[PDB]
Amino acid sequence: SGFRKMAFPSGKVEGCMVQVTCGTTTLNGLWLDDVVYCPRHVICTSEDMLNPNYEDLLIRKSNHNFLVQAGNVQLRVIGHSMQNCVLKLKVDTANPKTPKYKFVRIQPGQTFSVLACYNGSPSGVYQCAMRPNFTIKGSFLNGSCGSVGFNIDYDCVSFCYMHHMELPTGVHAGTDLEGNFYGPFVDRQTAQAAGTDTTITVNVLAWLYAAVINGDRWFLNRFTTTLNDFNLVAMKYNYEPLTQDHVDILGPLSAQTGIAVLDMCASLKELLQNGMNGRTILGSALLEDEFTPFDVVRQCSGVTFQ
Amino acid sequence: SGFRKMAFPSGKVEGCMVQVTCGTTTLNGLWLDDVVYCPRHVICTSEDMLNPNYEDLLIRKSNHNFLVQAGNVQLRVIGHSMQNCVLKLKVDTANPKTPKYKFVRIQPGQTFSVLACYNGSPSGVYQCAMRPNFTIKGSFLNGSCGSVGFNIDYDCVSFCYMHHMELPTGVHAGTDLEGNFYGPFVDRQTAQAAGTDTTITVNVLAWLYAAVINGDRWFLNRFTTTLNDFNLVAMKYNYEPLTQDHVDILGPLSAQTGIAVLDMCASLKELLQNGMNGRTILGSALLEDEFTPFDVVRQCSGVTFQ
Ligand SMILES: *[C@@H](CC(=O)OC)C(=O)N(c1ccccc1)c1cncc(Cl)c1
Ligand SMILES: *[C@@H](CC(=O)OC)C(=O)N(c1ccccc1)c1cncc(Cl)c1
Repeated sequence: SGFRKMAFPSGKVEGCMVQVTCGTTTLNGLWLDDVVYCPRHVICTSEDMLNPNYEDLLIRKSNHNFLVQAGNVQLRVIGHSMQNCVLKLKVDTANPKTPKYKFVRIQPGQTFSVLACYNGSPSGVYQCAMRPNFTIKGSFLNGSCGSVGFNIDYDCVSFCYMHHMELPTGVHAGTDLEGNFYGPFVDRQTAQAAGTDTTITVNVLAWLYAAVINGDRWFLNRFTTTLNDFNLVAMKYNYEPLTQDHVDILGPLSAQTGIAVLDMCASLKELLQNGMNGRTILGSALLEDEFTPFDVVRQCSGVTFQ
Repeated sequence: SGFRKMAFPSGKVEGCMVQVTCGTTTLNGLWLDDVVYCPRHVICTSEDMLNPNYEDLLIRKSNHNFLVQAGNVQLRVIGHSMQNCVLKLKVDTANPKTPKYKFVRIQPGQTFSVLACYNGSPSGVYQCAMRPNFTIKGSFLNGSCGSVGFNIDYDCVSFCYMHHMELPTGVHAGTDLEGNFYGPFVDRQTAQAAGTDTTITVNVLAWLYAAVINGDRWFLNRFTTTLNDFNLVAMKYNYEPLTQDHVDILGPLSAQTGIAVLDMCASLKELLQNGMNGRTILGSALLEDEFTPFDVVRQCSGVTFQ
């Protein structure tokens, strides 16, 4: 038993992290087969990141302007190209540690692991959710650009995020691995800001089920509610709507605990209207929304990856 | 910016996890050079784990009773011995992925990463603290026995924990890698229970400094307090005493934020006596005590590992 914010083992991704240097700019790259992927703003200087023309900036570069370090070993760049907001540096060596991988774009509400990296060297690993407003509440310092987020399915790494920037509220914005930003952000220095967020309702319900699985039951009650009547309450507390597909996705957790989904909604309703009155749920005094139904089943049932 | 419960990259440890089978019992082992380390209760059956004589049980085994699987490759056991509560299985192959490592025993209050494992296959990674009562609040299911906890210092893995059992309150107990239990627990089925816990005061102060570094300042005040007067308050809320060495360890964080340690203690005092009155600190509605001063400096400053 127990319940923790648990990331995927990071080793398959550690073997892909490299350091990319263009001029005085150093950040992280992702080395898969003979390609290194990195934020295109590596080609920008201080005054460039103001209002840059990336096509103009890139035509002025040569392969030799890109130094790629795989540990203490230098990779010769033999081609370069721009794909949306990412650079693709073709190198002469395929990475012998390339795992089986995919590039997948995730949905707000889904979770992933982040291997935070500096100078191509992994620093730490932690679990993140894509917020409804397409930001992530990460932990990133200067030089973390190019760190990636991912999920693992058996032996296959699904890369979903590459870190680009921090927004003024301290939250983080980035792209998928095709270079397409999550949300309405750009790789220039503007006054861009996050924009309003909501709480991921289906995830809170999953975490309440995780709590019941782990023996926290004080918040349960005999009442039920309808989906419409619950969604009226969710609106008022800035929770996003619950759909029938959410109810269906919560089916297995419902059947394992014997608590109907709509009964759990009644419990959530009471918690929103009354607070928790000095008690905790799974060691939190807040309603936690960064565990998906899958995360709960994975952790409370025990699936590994190889 | 941002602040997350962040584990060490796990790859150096992933390469050491193996599966150990004795009879019908399967658990995880740690393969370093030509030795596999695992809980000695692998040699016990259902009726054995009641009141076992491990020396009697082990003399009845042969090398061939131990099947060790390193992935889809079987390791031939060529010797076995007991060291306290762990088994040492000598195998004919040294692990080519052996990192530079040490066996270190940690103190209550210190943190480490856990690579949760099942059938020798890593499942997830997360950060844990050693509680003052020598338990850990982990996330472990049946079959996680033998999963290890560790820290990484540059390129060196300091192994500090091997998981053995879950206690009746859902918390976890285990040994260091010499087989010596943390706390007053035994690898038999008794009515053993955790015993009373306290909050790690110096860690809460470190996390308050992390919050200030990250722009949460609402809990700051102009008052100060003395070390004696603070420790009177800590006693009353089940916090453990703060010492002058704790104050010294908090020195760098004090100087970076310009908030005297004893001023932060005044803030903590106010938070204990008043609660947080609907506000949060670093996304928590509770005072968080599982970040050390080192964890805060590492994350808010950016040290990597290679
Ligand atoms: C990367 C900055 C870079 O490539 O130069 C070393 C970086 O990590 N940045 C960043 C992005 C945009 C503009 C300046 C700096 C970053 C990312 N996350 C958080 C923070 Cl504080 C900075
Ligand atoms: C390991 C049990 C084992 O070796 O048999 C497969 C295990 O993970 N155990 C455990 C320990 C002691 C007695 C029974 C089972 C365990 C550890 N942590 C949590 C839980 Cl729920 C069980």
